[PDB]
Amino acid sequence: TCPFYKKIPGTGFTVDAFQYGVVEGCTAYFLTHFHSDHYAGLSKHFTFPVYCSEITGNLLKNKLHVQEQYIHPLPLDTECIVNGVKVVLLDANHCPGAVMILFYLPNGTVILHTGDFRADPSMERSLLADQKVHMLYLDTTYCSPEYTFPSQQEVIRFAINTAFEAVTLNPHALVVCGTYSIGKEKVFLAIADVLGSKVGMSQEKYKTLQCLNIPEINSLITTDMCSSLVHLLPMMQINFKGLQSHLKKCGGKYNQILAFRPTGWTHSNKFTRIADVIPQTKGNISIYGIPYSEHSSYLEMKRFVQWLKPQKIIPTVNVGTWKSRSTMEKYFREWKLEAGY
Ligand code: NI
Repeated sequence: TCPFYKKIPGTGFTVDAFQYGVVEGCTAYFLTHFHSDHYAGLSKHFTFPVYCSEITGNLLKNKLHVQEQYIHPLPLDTECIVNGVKVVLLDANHCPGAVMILFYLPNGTVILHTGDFRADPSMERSLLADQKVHMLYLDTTYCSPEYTFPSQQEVIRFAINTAFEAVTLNPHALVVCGTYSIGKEKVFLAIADVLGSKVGMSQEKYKTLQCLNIPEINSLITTDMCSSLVHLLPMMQINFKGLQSHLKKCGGKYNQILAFRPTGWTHSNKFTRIADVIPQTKGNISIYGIPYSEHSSYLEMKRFVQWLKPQKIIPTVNVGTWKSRSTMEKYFREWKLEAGY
């Protein structure tokens, strides 16, 4: 049964609610982004209207085989009427195709659902600037002050410089990047660009990348692994055993691997600066954990909410424990007392 924090009051609408069967009273199912915890339940047998971005709709059609007649893609930054209710989709600064949804209720209430997002000051000059928001359904993944991490730009600077140094010292090194979902494509695209290489990957991953409207993508990726010195592999294979095995496969074209695991936050963030990050090494294999996040840090979250000044906050992440919920409620009250709303 569908939890309350997935229902939009005063509408027939749900958000990211595909794993509960037919939801009573739902006339339109919104999908914020193509991550498995959010799409869980969709397939070619789904026959209700799905509302989403163009990119998300490309992935629904090609990867999950949802029939075309039930996919309703909306343009971003554009007032649209869905089942008699004005909505707007906004870029969430998460993975490709990810949106926040603004709902203008018939009674005058305005609701923002962030989906998953990485708050940014650029959001303070979207269509959010133009009116008041009563209720915020908030991605609270990293809602605690211990969650610090660098900008995406500093992380990519570290990765490009690390990869370029290693391959210039040893032209026979291979770079490997881990993946298990869409998102974080800048990691492997930026490294391949500095090296003058395409990114090599499986046919299934190539298929997924081809749904993403990334400009000049045919120039950047390939299924011909052997022509490429940046390879993508499943995240599970980014360990010394998995990488040793991969190095066998290239037929002694390569004699060293440098591998990247973009994680979110890890507690090496509470002690180490990005500048100071070092790999784990075994023989001719090194593995770097790099803190590339597509969710808000605590400080970014706090700045967004203190700017928006919502009347009520409904968390959408970490809601399963009383300790989590109490911690998050305490920070919401601090923010409101400090800013004066
Ligand atoms: Ni996500």
